[PDB]
Amino acid sequence: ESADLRALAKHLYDSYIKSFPLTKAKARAILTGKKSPFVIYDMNSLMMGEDKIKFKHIKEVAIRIFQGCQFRSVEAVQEITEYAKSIPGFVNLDLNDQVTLLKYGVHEIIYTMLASLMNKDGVLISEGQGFMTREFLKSLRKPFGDFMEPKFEFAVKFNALELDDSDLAIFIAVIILSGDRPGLLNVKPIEDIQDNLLQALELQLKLNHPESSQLFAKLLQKMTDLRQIVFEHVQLLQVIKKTETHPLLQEIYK
Amino acid sequence: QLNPESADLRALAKHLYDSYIKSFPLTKAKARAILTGKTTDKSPFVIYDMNSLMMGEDKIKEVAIRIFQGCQFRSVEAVQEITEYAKSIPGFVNLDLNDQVTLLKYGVHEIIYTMLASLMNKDGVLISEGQGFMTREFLKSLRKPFGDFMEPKFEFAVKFNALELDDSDLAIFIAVIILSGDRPGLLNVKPIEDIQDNLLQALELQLKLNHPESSQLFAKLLQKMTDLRQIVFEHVQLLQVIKKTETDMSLHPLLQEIYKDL
Ligand SMILES: Cc1c(C)n(Cc2ccc(-c3ccccc3C(=O)O)cc2)c2ccc(C(=O)N[C@H](C)c3ccc([N+](=O)[O-])cc3)cc12
Ligand SMILES: Cc1c(C)n(Cc2ccc(-c3ccccc3C(=O)O)cc2)c2ccc(C(=O)N[C@H](C)c3ccc([N+](=O)[O-])cc3)cc12
Repeated sequence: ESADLRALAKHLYDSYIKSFPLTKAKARAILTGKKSPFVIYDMNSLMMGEDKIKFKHIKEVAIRIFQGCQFRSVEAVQEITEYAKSIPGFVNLDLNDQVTLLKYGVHEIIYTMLASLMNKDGVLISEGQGFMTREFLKSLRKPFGDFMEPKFEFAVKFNALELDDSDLAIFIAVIILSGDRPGLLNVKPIEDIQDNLLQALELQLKLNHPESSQLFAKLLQKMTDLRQIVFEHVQLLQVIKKTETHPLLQEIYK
Repeated sequence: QLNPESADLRALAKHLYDSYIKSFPLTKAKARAILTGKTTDKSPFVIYDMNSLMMGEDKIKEVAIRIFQGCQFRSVEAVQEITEYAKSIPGFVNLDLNDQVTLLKYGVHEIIYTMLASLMNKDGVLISEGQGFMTREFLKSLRKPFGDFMEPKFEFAVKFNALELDDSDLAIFIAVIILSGDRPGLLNVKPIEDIQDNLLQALELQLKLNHPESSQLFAKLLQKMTDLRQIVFEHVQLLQVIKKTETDMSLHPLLQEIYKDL
């Protein structure tokens, strides 16, 4: 059984590597020092990064940034979908259930992985070629300035766990196979798979972090912070439905 | 398997179970004995309508307002019980006082809904220390916004009760809930976290011994936290509606104090 647990952990790791270009190890290497990324700390550096970078979706700053985040989210959704398909048992599930699990899981996964790109002072952007400051994002006009902040608070807590990519792969898989998403038709094989994934995660944390007491529990506890962050994000998405500022574009985004 | 550290963990579990029994008059064992017709305990009077509500007000020790007040009183008593219990958790009273206060303030609701599940089935809830049973439909028939108070608690309780926890499991789980290091405004997170870590080891051991053929119960239980916090938030929003719709109704200052800054 342990054999299958480690084989699973490895499979998931390889698949995570193939699906997500910018890994946590890479991101960390960039954030600490190892070809320094362009830094966006204010208006002028933003404009410079627009001209010198590849972020023009051919007019107010906060709205442009928000839309960028949108575009990148749609890409992430495709990457996560591809990863989900590699989870043993996943494609064998009822197709409606696959859709439901992805639809409810992508936000939680996006914030999880976003933590890998973040420190307390900012977030790697543009494939890791840039770094936008926390203070700059906070300085954005309301309510756009309040979007990223809760996520920095989450990431600071989450990053304290010092998980690596091989831990994260399994964790993300556990997140996808959540039996309590609304509207599931057949919960049983979902919870069966998830229980296998949770055993794999347990073994992984125990081997990879022998000195981290109850890391498994703390990680599981982080799911509360994730769901909360997702709820809050939704809550201020509703507020943006004020702000009177591409119908095909309006179609591409959920 | 038997060894020194795990012996310590079992000792902690026994301690907590013992304090739990001492602190909470109405256990899940007694609740279940009452709900399932066990001869250890007497049968409850059932309130399912206004008529039986009026018969019950006699046979038992505006309508929605009166029910809500009884619920208030009971909640106060529960805060007292949980506080008493919290003091027995090793290390809790040694923490910074303000942090003890914060921990209680945020833990009390999550615990109340957790234990409330013990008194529930899909059809209703035990009341008046188990002498009564108020049906789910009757509570749902109450005038808005009072008719929507209890439904979420029921849904949560059917889910949570699916875990089949007994009192000895709950004692540790409740201890784990109290000692959450992510409560807002904590001065000293670390010692809280060390205690919770010990409590989590204890919970893990307890579930694996008490539910051997129950795969990943520890994980499922920990995941119930999401359900708890959602319930608490919905309830708080509903109370916000209440305060504005019924300015003639008095909320208890202890409860108001728990609600301030949430
Ligand atoms: C995947 C992802 C990355 C890499 N960043 C950092 C980022 C990404 C792009 C830029 C950027 C800005 C300007 C110019 C270029 C770039 C650039 O990096 O390319 C900066 C930081 C994110 C920030 C927020 C979210 C988020 O909250 N998503 C949820 C699901 C959501 C989001 C939105 C909605 N919604 O509105 O409906 C729902 C759910 C997601 C991401
Ligand atoms: C501790 C507790 C118990 C045992 N029950 C079941 C119950 C308790 C008492 C009765 C009862 C009803 C009528 C007559 C006698 C009894 C009886 O059992 O004694 C029935 C079931 C509860 C139900 C709801 C809440 C709750 O959400 N409280 C918050 C703080 C709140 C609660 C209320 C309000 N509010 O509306 O003012 C705000 C916030 C708390 C409890």
